[PDB]
Amino acid sequence: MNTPKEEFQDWPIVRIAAHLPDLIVYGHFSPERPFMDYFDGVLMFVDISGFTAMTEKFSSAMYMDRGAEQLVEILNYHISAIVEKVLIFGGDILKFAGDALLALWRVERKQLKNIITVVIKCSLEIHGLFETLDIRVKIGLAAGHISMLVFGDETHSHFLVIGQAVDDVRLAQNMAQMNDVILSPNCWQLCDRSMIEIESVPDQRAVKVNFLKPPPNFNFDEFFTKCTTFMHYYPSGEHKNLLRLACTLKPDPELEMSLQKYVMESILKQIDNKQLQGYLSELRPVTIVFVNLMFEDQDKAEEIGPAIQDAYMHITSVLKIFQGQINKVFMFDKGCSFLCVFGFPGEKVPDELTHALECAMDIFDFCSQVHKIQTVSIGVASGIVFCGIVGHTVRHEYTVIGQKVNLAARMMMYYPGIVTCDSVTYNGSNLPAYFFKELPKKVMKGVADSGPLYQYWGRT
Amino acid sequence: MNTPKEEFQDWPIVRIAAHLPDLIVYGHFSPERPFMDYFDGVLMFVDISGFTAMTEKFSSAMYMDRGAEQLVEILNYHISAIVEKVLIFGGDILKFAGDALLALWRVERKQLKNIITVVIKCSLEIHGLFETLDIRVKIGLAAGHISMLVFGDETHSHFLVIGQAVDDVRLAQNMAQMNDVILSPNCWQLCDRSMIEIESVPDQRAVKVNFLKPPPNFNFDEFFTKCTTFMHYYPSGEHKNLLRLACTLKPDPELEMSLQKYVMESILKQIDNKQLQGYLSELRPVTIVFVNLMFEDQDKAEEIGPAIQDAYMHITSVLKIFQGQINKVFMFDKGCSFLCVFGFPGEKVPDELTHALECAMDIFDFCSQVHKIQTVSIGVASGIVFCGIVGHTVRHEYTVIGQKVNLAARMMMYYPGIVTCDSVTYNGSNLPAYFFKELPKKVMKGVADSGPLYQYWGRT
Amino acid sequence: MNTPKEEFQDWPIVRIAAHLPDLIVYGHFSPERPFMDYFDGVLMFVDISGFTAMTEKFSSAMYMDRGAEQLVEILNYHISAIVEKVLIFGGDILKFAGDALLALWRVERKQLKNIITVVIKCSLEIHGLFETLDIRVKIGLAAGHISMLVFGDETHSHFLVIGQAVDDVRLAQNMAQMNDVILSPNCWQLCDRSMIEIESVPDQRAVKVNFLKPPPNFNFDEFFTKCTTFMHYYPSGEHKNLLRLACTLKPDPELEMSLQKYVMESILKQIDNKQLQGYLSELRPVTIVFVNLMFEDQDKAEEIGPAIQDAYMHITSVLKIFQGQINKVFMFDKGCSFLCVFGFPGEKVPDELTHALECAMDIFDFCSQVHKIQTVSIGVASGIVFCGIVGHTVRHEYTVIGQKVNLAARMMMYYPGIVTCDSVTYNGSNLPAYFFKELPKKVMKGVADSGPLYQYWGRT
Ligand SMILES: [Cl-]
Ligand SMILES: [Cl-]
Ligand SMILES: [Cl-]
Ligand SMILES: [Cl-]
Ligand SMILES: [Cl-]
Ligand SMILES: [Cl-]
Ligand SMILES: [Mg+2]
Ligand SMILES: [Mg+2]
Ligand SMILES: [Mg+2]
Repeated sequence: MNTPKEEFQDWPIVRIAAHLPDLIVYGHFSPERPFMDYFDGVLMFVDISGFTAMTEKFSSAMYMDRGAEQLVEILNYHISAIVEKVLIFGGDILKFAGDALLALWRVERKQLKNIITVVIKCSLEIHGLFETLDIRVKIGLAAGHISMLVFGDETHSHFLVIGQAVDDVRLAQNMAQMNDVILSPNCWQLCDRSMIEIESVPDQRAVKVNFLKPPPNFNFDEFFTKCTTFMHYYPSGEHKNLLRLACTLKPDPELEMSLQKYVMESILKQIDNKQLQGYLSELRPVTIVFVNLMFEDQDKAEEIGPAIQDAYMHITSVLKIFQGQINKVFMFDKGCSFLCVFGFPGEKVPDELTHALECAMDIFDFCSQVHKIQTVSIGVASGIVFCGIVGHTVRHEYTVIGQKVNLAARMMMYYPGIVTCDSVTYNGSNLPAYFFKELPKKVMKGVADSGPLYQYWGRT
Repeated sequence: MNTPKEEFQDWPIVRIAAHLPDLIVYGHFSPERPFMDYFDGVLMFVDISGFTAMTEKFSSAMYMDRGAEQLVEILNYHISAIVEKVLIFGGDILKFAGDALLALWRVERKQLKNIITVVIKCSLEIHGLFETLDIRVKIGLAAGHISMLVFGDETHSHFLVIGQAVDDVRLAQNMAQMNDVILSPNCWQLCDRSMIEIESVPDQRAVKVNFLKPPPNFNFDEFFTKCTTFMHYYPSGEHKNLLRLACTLKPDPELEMSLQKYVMESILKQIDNKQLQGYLSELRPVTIVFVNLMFEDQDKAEEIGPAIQDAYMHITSVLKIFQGQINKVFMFDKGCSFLCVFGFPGEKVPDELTHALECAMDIFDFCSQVHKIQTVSIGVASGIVFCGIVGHTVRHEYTVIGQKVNLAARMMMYYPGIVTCDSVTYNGSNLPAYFFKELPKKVMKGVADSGPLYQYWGRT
Repeated sequence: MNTPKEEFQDWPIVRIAAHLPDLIVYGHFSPERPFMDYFDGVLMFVDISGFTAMTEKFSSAMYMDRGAEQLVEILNYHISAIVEKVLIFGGDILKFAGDALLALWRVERKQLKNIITVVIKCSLEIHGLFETLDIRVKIGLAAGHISMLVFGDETHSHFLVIGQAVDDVRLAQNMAQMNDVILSPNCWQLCDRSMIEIESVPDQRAVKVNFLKPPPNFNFDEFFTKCTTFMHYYPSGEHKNLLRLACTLKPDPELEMSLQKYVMESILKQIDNKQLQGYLSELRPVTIVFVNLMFEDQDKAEEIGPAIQDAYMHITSVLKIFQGQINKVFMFDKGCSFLCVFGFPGEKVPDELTHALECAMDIFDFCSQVHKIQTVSIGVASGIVFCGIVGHTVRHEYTVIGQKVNLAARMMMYYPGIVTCDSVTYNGSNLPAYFFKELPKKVMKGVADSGPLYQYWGRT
């Protein structure tokens, strides 16, 4: 009797799970919203400098109208290799945002010290990969208490991580010079200082890794193996040749209903082989609406979670009206940021600019009154942005990359408490000039020369 | 000199052969119609109870408009595993019909007794697979003389199996309680009774398998191996890692011309990569026209074969006019049944209901006069039905599943000799009310409450 | 720590490289046009007789409108096996043209004698493959100096090989009887005559291979292994299981920009998953415009290269206006031939016939005045031709096959110095009858009975 080969089955549920971390796929938590969970772990925030600049160059005539295809290919070639390392070292990729990603090693408190060594080793191997293409890898690490919030409505779900370790990991990555691995103060306080050799960082308690200095009988493979005891989903035994246990998920309509809620419709269409793969990688003209909600205490999930859910319910209803979409949510700019996009697949519409502005104003008005929201800031920028699936075959997400994405984020940060827009949006909108105010030009982190910027004052 | 890997070649001919049994693929018989062949074997009829009910639930809002995709995924996950067992145990899957399938082990008369043991073992392993999802597997087995009929025209071919073993296998499966394996009387008469332990079945000569009771020196692998001598296409040697020898078929335009005639155009389009895969799995509104032809002796292929071919030639010409398609033909309801569908891919048309009724009347009028056809009955029902490819990658077919499919079949059986329709069809058709007669409500096997039923009396 | 499977990555650059020889993929030469390179090697020109005739038969009703699909499947089944042999024996496939291909073994002068033995062995194994389907394999071999010319503009590139060995290989193949391997005179002069047993060919210095007659201690595997020292891209070591080193190419935007210029837009669309695969294999009505440029010395690349580039620049600009495309360029008919097509994917347009004729006249007028071009001849024929991707998964190209392709080539050869057309083109064009002249019928190599032929005299 034969024992024939079992071909890998790429069921729709498996394809869906590529878009999500193990934290969600194997989380099986309540469908109630907001939902909050608390745990400890080590975070890694990896950023490829320089793709944002390459993006503009891939629109040029030398690319012969295949810029989007070339961009995604070269980006994914590099990001795939970073994803593989993270996964092989036992991490869970939580999210991609542009040319960066955030990974988590969730463990019990007693295991943080050892897992920090694992993650540093991983980081140094990732630093390794690229001595190549004007691009640099910067890595920030943090460790400690982490909260997760899941929010949404009956057909859409989103999650976010919250807390000091989350803020620290982004602060650490922002200090990295072009190839550094930076540890947060708490990470450094919890790590095995007898093996990790660091330099200090000016006016900073975070530190920079120089190298690992193992002791005499230390063997990293044996050490790693001990650490895998604490890794619930590390592929093993018959499945040790897989990059994710998620590749083995089996059809289950209840689970698939739950997971799909995290994924946008247009991506589900592709998964379901109802649209040609070529069409989700595009350089398309869009308007970014980058919404920031600041709270008194941005580390306190039980406080901020209800407020986020409240804001989300309104945000989603006005985006529906004005035809925009939430691409990503994350803690960023000392609060909760929503990266919204006007002109994604299926929503390229005339009067997009006007709509983006009216939507921004509405969200500003509403969110300003959610009582625990202290300040709302919204940046609106329009231009050609890369929209597509970034990552590895086994772990990837739809994201946006572009100078206008960065501009909208910087506007929102440098002009708090108001709705701002760039010149393209201003000049292209239907709206009368006196609905706007031309603003003082501010020198902004990583922004060459936006032309004039404006406040959208509204019909007031 | 290198000996490089030879990648599997999924030629169009191989993709076509997934849709057909070895009985056709390797049959090389005459293109003349009707064609009849006679042989012996063991039949297995496997039915998943409960998908028909799940179908209705996959239209509900909880499925977020991906019901067809979820349905097919969960169905195929389960059916694939059953197909694999059948194939590994040496069976030929003849046909899928909804959530059931029919498999054949063709052998010489002397080998029936041993092959029956093989098929029972297979059955018990399939019974095994599912202690899981409100779904149960019921299996009926028969053994003896079998006839095959091939019928059609110059561009379409169909086949069917005929005879007492064929009737017995469906009778046996209809008696199975929710997880039973039932043997037909003749199967029980031919089997190795010294190993097969059974309970009797009330008012029935068919029996129920409890277990296999092998003798002392018996080894099933060694036994199976002896049995493989009689299996012409059992994958072996270099190809022992394949589920079907058909996976090795090589391009051959003559053979492909012959095989394609069995496959619908829309499926050939997909095979030929002229349509997105996503589009053949759908929950779509259709009208089922279930045609039953009864003969004096439904086991006598040389009698009934010419009549079937005659009926087929007319059926296909009126379906062409009224825009319907034959989905399946099989012996069922004490005669030859044609499962016809209005509104398949490419044939969603306005006035579908009217057309389905006019077509039914025409077929009724014509087939009533084919002299060896004793009675014609036709049931017509309209609603949302699952249309898509069911089975395993290596062996699968386009089929329909739905409460309205079952209703049309039950109408045709419980209201013989006339054309009947359900309320949706009646209410939605163009036709005047006096073309119909409201009928007495009958309590019908596996039907909750159809609203009123009607006879289509016609313009008479 | 796991070492998980690395799935093959079919990046766009790898898919592009399937369409090109190693001569281009790994050539890294100047983007300046014309560019010329000089080297030595052995050429093999392999032709499948009989597909051109099968093409007409695949339009018949027996193929049930899947003729294009059946044709390509059976063609590629056979051509794939020939491609595999060529590649395993270390050859570079340069180009496909219809049902023929041209392969190169580039080596230093001292290695020609040994590599000729390798290529003969390959040839005899290819002769081997087909004792099968009215089809025969004819092979011509040549060896010596070869020149390469690359020509084009800022977004399109083409290459061609030039010289006596190039002319000899096509002459050798034209003398092959239905299964022969023929050596050019120079090939025979350079080969190891002590192992190669030949018959002479009447009124010819080329010879026919009967067999290899190795000496006593000769071992072909050991011999081949020595020869692989001279093969720069022979897959080896970890990659010895690959048919091409090109399957390992990694993303590189500079290289991809360069390579894509050789590939037509419609094929790039498919590579980029922006169109269903099914659509590039078609039997479509087209007009072939076969342009031949004769020079004084067709072996002298530094002479003819500037002229070809000049002609190309005009040809491409008028084809753009009249909506045609260059499918292939090669040395053929004692000069440089351009195989142009009106009605490819995306360019099916009304008044195609007229356009093809106006374009032909324009090209004739212009190219006649490029001073080193001695004579221009252009044949124009219209009919159903097979258009699609021919070859192996790892090495394939878009090409055309059809009786009208052959007719246009034969017209251009047998009616030099003028623009000619067939009856379909004449009868179907918009143009007045007196723009044409009916011509004497000539008996033409491999052409049954074109109806009348005409000169396109023009408005003169
Ligand atoms: Cl997050
Ligand atoms: Cl998000
Ligand atoms: Cl049947
Ligand atoms: Cl059927
Ligand atoms: Cl060439
Ligand atoms: Cl070419
Ligand atoms: Mg970045
Ligand atoms: Mg059923
Ligand atoms: Mg040829």
